[PDB]
Amino acid sequence: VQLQESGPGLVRPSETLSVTCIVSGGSISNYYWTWIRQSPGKGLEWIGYISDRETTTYNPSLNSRAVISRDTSKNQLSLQLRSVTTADTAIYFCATARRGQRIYGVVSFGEFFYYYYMDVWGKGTAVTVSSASTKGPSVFPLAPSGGTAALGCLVKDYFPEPVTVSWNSGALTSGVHTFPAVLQSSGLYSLSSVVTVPSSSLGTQTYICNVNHKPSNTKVDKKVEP
Amino acid sequence: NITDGELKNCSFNMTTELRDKRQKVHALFYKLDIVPINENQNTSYRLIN
Amino acid sequence: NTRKSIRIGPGQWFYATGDIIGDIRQAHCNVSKATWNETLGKVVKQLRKHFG
Amino acid sequence: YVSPLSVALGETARISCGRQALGSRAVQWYQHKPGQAPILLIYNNQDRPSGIPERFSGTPDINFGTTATLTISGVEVGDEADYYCHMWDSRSGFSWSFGGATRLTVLSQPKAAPSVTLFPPSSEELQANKATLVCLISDFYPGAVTVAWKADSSPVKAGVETTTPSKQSNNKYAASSYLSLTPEQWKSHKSYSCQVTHEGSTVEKTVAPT
Ligand SMILES: *[C@@H]1O[C@H](CO)[C@@H](O[C@@H]2O[C@H](CO)[C@@H](O[C@@H]3O[C@H](CO[C@H]4O[C@H](CO[C@H]5O[C@H](CO)[C@@H](O)[C@H](O)[C@@H]5O)[C@@H](O)[C@H](O[C@H]5O[C@H](CO)[C@@H](O)[C@H](O)[C@@H]5O)[C@@H]4O)[C@@H](O)[C@H](O)[C@@H]3O)[C@H](O)[C@H]2NC(C)=O)[C@H](O)[C@H]1NC(C)=O
Ligand SMILES: *[C@@H]1O[C@H](CO)[C@@H](O)[C@H](O)[C@H]1NC(C)=O
Ligand SMILES: *[C@@H]1O[C@H](CO)[C@@H](O)[C@H](O)[C@H]1NC(C)=O
Ligand SMILES: *[C@@H]1O[C@H](CO)[C@@H](O)[C@H](O)[C@H]1NC(C)=O
Ligand SMILES: *[C@@H]1O[C@H](CO)[C@@H](O)[C@H](O)[C@H]1NC(C)=O
Repeated sequence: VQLQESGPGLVRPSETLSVTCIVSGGSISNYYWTWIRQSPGKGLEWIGYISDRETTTYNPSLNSRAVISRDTSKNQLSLQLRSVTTADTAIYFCATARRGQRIYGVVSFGEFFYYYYMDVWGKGTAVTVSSASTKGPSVFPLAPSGGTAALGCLVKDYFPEPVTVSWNSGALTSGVHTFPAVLQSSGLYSLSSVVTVPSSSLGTQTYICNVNHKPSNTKVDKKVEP
Repeated sequence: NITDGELKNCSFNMTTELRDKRQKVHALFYKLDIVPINENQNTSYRLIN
Repeated sequence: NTRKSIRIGPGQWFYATGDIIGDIRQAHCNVSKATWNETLGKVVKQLRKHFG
Repeated sequence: YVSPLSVALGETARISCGRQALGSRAVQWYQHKPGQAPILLIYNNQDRPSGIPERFSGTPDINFGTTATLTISGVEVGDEADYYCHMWDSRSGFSWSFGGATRLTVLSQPKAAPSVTLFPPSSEELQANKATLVCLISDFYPGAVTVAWKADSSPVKAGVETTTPSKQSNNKYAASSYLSLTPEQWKSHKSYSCQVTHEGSTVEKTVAPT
């Protein structure tokens, strides 16, 4: 089945967090749903899971700060981590949990135990916890010999991560390379995405870089020309 | 670490090869061979006999 | 089970129970229900010879 | 939480679980690539779901005194990732921790030459009273790369922002260098140069105000 997360991106500390997970490929009242996160410099931290009877079970290491609920009217999974600090900056994943029964003896004697394994995952959503407000990048066209030339867009000064860069929707797929962002000393991110374009195609074909800074949110269209 | 046992873990002070020296050792016992000492109740026990 | 020998006196060795290796499983006994029901029936035939 | 594991190109690699089961166990294995979603490799000690190639294997629980071990045989550059061991035994209870991660590193990869591309500050950036030089390095291995900037013939020390090396979709590292300047400092010098150093080799490109 398919899972996809949506999040506000960046919120000020000591308030309320709310993310959502839209399920696709199966029934939501049909499975055990769980949430996993991963902070920079830390491993995967299990948050909790909800049953098919809408009964929840959270990780005690979160100090009861998490609440999971189901919404069959929209087939969406929700997770609220409530009042968090800078240490909760992580990538939250929603996943499907299958419950297996490990039997090592007589069932009547309770000589068995349950285990949960996650087989279907989502791509995750980037969440940052800062005291500043978001900032939109002012991108600039990088104007363009071996038969090909370099063609990119300079996404400069934004906060926070990430930024999805596409070129001509589905037309430009290769070779399109979006380089990772850089954390400036001012607390602003910046990346660059170049495309290998032949020299003969310049002046005849048109190229645009679709910048998606969803956490801001921003959109700057730039028709790059030599 | 089971939530919701027929045997308890009981630690105690025991005499050694020497008289003045006393040791603290751990040993597993069954619940049927041990009754509480206070029934008030704490978690202190003794042997049934 | 494991045997945890702890000396409690000159030559006196008290053998206590150490940590159980593996799973905790209470003891039990299996009796064939087909055989027990059969045998129990053969008993009540002789019990009726003394109780009607 | 990171367990370093040095292996070569496709040798026999044994990933031992950090925790040892106290009784009958049910081990899960996860493959996590930085920036991607976790992938279920092995569930229930040895079973694997469909889509997992016959490379990942687990150790079964036949009551023997055998430690849980992730058996990956013949690693490629696409198996270079982190691995968690989810341990479930009858004695530890409900295990919420995935434990430490075993970060796999694949060596013996053919040496690749970095492809450098340098861009001058855009015209819309100059009118905004800003100026930045973007130096893009990619398609190189290993990740050890030293990037340096030079104005005319003197090395620039301040204003240089460089990213950390990181592999991409082609299993090769890529980096970026940003030298922020002012419109009066960009037009002051006749030329600037981004000089990178990879495996002792020194390549360099050059831009100039025009
Ligand atoms: C007195 O009698 C007691 C009662 O009969 C008896 O207690 C029994 O003891 C045995 C041995 O310890 C236990 O068997 C144990 O079973 C576990 C689990 O493995 C079992 O798996 C399937 C069920 O799971 C299936 O479904 C799930 C989804 O729900 C799937 O994910 C999973 O993959 C399976 O498809 C079960 O059908 C198996 O049985 C088949 O397979 C085996 C192996 O080929 C055959 O030998 C068997 O005849 C049958 O064809 C399998 O049992 C296992 O992991 C352990 O290793 C162990 O084998 C019993 O659970 C337990 N209770 C009962 C009611 O049987 C006492 O042992 C006996 N003696 C004493 C002294 O008390
Ligand atoms: C410890 O054992 C006692 C003995 O019956 C039991 O009543 C109690 O519930 C156990 N502790 C916990 C936390 O369950
Ligand atoms: C052992 O002796 C010490 C010191 O008197 C005491 O604190 C402890 O409670 C004793 N333990 C038992 C099990 O009696
Ligand atoms: C007891 O064990 C023997 C082993 O040979 C087996 O043949 C027999 O069926 C068992 N009986 C029961 C009641 O488990
Ligand atoms: C015992 O045997 C009788 C005779 O076949 C049968 O009717 C009855 O159901 C059996 N009871 C059990 C417990 O097997």
